[PDB]
Amino acid sequence: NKLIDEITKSQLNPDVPNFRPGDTVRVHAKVVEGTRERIQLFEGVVIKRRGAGISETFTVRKISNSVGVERTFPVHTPRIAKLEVIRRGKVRRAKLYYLRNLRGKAARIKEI
Amino acid sequence: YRKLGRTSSQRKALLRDLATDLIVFERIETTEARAKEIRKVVEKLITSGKKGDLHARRQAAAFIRHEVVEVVQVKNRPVYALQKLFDDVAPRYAERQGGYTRILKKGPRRGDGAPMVIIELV
Amino acid sequence: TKGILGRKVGMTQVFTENGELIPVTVIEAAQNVVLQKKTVETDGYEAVQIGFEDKRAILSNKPEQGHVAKANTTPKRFIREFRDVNLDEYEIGAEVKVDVFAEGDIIDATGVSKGKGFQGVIKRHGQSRGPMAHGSRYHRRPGSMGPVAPNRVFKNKLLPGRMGGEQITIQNLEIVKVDVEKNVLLVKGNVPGAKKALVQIKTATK
Amino acid sequence: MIQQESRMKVADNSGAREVLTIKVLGGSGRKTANIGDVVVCTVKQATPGGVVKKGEVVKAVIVRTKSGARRQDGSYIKFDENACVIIRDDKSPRGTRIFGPVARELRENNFMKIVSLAPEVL
Amino acid sequence: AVPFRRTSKAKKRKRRTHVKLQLPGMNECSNCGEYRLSHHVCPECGQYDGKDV
RNA sequence: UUGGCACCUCGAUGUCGGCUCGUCGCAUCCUGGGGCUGUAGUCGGUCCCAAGGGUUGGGCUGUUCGCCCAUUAAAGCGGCACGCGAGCUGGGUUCAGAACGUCGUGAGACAGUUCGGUCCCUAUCCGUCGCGGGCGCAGGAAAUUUGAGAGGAGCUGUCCUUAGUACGAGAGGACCGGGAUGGACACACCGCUGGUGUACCAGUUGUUCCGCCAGGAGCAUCGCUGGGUAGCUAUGUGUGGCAGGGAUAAACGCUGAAAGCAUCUAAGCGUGAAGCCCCCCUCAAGAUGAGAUUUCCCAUUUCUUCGGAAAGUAAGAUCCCUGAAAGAUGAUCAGGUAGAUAGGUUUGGAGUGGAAGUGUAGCGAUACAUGGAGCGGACAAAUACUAAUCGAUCGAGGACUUAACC
Ligand SMILES: [Mg+2]
Ligand SMILES: [Mg+2]
Ligand SMILES: [Mg+2]
Ligand SMILES: [Mg+2]
Ligand SMILES: [Mg+2]
Ligand SMILES: [Mg+2]
Ligand SMILES: [Mg+2]
Ligand SMILES: [Mg+2]
Ligand SMILES: [Mg+2]
Ligand SMILES: [Mg+2]
Ligand SMILES: [Mg+2]
Ligand SMILES: [Mg+2]
Ligand SMILES: [Mg+2]
Ligand SMILES: [Mg+2]
Ligand SMILES: [Mg+2]
Ligand SMILES: [Mg+2]
Ligand SMILES: [Mg+2]
Ligand SMILES: [Mg+2]
Ligand SMILES: [Mg+2]
Ligand SMILES: [Mg+2]
Ligand SMILES: [Mg+2]
Ligand SMILES: [Mg+2]
Ligand SMILES: [Mg+2]
Ligand SMILES: [Mg+2]
Ligand SMILES: [Mg+2]
Ligand SMILES: [Zn+2]
Repeated sequence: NKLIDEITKSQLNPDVPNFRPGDTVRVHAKVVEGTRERIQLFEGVVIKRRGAGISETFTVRKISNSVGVERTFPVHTPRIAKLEVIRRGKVRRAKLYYLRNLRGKAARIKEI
Repeated sequence: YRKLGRTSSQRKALLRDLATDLIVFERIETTEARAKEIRKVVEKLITSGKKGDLHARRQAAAFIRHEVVEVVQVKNRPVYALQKLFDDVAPRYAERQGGYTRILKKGPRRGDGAPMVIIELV
Repeated sequence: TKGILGRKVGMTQVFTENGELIPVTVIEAAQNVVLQKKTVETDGYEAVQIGFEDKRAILSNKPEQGHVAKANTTPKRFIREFRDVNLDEYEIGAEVKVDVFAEGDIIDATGVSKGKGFQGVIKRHGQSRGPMAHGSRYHRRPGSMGPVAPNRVFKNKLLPGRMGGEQITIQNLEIVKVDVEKNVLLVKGNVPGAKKALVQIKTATK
Repeated sequence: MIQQESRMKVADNSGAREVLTIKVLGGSGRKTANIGDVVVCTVKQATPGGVVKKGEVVKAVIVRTKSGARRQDGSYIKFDENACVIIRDDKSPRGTRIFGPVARELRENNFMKIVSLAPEVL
Repeated sequence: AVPFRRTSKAKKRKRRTHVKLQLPGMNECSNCGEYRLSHHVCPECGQYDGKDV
């Protein structure tokens, strides 16, 4: 819808870099811990990127302390200080759901 | 889109059969529901024809039936429905943006009262 | 109490200054005009009659044209009355702009819910299925029509029938943003109806 | 999204290896428990020589679920498996150590001792 | 399951008040001079009343 | 309830438990209000008013019941053919088989047990839920409406504060008021999270075909597998039961005699419940009591002694046609060239994930480049290219009486 595009255009974060599913990204996520605002690094592989415009979300998967953790973000959230692409993965599909069943070595993405 | 009292594979077969018939004969009589589905499929084949390149020829080839329209005589070689679509039909609609077909309402069929139409290229 | 008529454009989301992410419905409300004021002297109640979207002449008739001629405006797609309004506000032929509302204003959205056609008791009334296995031949059925004694079925035995297309009022929606040049209200959450549905936005009765 | 009969890995140092959810607390007909909710559960598998023994009925807080949690910012968190920590009536763990990551929702509900012992709070 | 009483002639006839055909939507053509369905081709002339074929 | 009687039913009134769907009573389980207390407080006990809403999930057993586990504000008791089998189940009971204990000489039988064992029916009428057609509503129309009347909704926890205050020797620990946040339930919606997505994209096996290669097609559950648009969706999201007002119940009073006192009552004033009536949401003028407002069309022709009749029209509507936001069909709504109604076309978008062809590297499987490529149902915007041509049909002319202006 063209009118919804115009209304939301302002909320689009232009700082967002080009990343694809398969990329390793370091999300600098703002965290309100009690009173003061902290920065908590969440680094993992981009498993999924879905939706359009201000509704677009991506999901980052990492293995923390031998447990898979998936973090889903709005792309244009202002609660992400910085998103940096650490390495470009070589994958063959848009959704890396197969990674949910694989543990280390088997879950390695080749770098480009 | 219409399900024409047919399963998915039956419906694709029907659409391919009628699409080819309309490209080969240029004017066919069928039921209204079938004609209203055929116009969509035939106008997309003619679009591929207008595009003309090998990629579009092969997209059309995946849909059009391997039927012989005629034998021309140069030796005598056959002309296939796909060749007619790309060498005869497509070019005649070079300057016409869309609307390659028209549906004329005919009247109900005796045995089942089905509303019959003429669908024709033009 | 203020009111306006708009079309539901669709849903999206907006980030608040806080940083929170809220779903919004975009209501486009261009071409609202005041057509007629009803008084206790004339009609027996106070109401302002607002005409919403402009309509091609050939789609109108002479009765309609005469009614909007009194307000020096073109035929209107939708005409609705608002009661509980202050008639001192509103002049006949005056435009009613979305700036009658401000961010934080609590409103009641009224519209016609999406049509679902003929629907069974499971979808229409949220009744329970019978078992799907263990020999059951009862699955998506309405349950007993009632006891034996009153040789008949009582009057609110819920049964299959046409489901949606009813007037619905969602109460206490916050207005998130008001864009005058676009004639757009952003309302937190959802309002009844398909896209392009008429939505009546008025100040919350509560 | 944990219900009666849902089994959970115990993410702590107490004897319990696996628990079976007996009851979601806080409501007459409350079906489901999420991260930070307390459940009554029975211990199905124990570590030999542990404090908490098999067959014991205990209270546990859910610290991660496959059904994750939505946050107000519009972000979500989901884990690979459902784990809980066995607690006293005061929200302290029976164990001394907590294993694996733990959801920030715990800090909000006031399970401060668990949040402190956890290696990572996501 | 089964009719409790036979249906009277009156009741049967009332039920059939709506079981009837409508007249076809037709009109006289100019070129033909005979009746035709609207939005159909006229066979008497042998084409669409307006658009020649 | 256990019974008594044998009045309806033996040309059949299906009988236990469960499921589904409830509805009613109040002798009230919870929540609301209150009196007494052997009521300090916190808890309770008991009685009165109160039926608005609410009143859990498991283990065992065919069970009902009951015991138990874990919750809950609470896990109420009853009626409706011990509600509900032309709605379901069929474990039990109440058929033919078989066996045990037991009784019987026996055939067989049971204050008993055990394993197994056909649940039919296309809805005529009323009833119930939806949806059309007709006529009515003293002219014919198009909108906007009032609300007689009806339906819906009605539940409740915990925490913080007041306050460690009142109360109490301590232990413990409030009322009233203010705030936050839940459970269950309901309505709406798909932006989010997910589901589905059989004319979307990709990978892949076997075999057949397109003459062969390459590239494709068929069939194998959509062959299988990984994704997925629109739409439909809950487990997802938004919102609701807010706060009131009026009159009352039990109860508490004020003034106050009868009855120099006393007395809430007789006259007369007030307080006072989740209940009643409003308020909130929805339907609603066939409300034949057929309402109201705004606007449109006007008083035509020929007959009928007479009343009236019929026959062209007005405003307007319909047929027919293109359709979807609507839909079983009707209907509804968007359109019909006074044109974006649908299809096509052109640009996009989601989605998929890198087409074919060609080239390069490799012995080859393959890789890389050209190039976020190619494809791309249903989504968006433009565009009159195709089809919505041309027609026809229906539809007022307004009764009388009286009053008031005039
Ligand atoms: Mg197949
Ligand atoms: Mg619908
Ligand atoms: Mg159920
Ligand atoms: Mg079945
Ligand atoms: Mg009766
Ligand atoms: Mg006798
Ligand atoms: Mg009989
Ligand atoms: Mg009582
Ligand atoms: Mg019974
Ligand atoms: Mg039964
Ligand atoms: Mg029965
Ligand atoms: Mg013997
Ligand atoms: Mg047996
Ligand atoms: Mg039936
Ligand atoms: Mg019938
Ligand atoms: Mg009535
Ligand atoms: Mg969704
Ligand atoms: Mg989706
Ligand atoms: Mg093959
Ligand atoms: Mg080959
Ligand atoms: Mg075969
Ligand atoms: Mg006194
Ligand atoms: Mg009062
Ligand atoms: Mg309440
Ligand atoms: Mg359009
Ligand atoms: Zn003709």
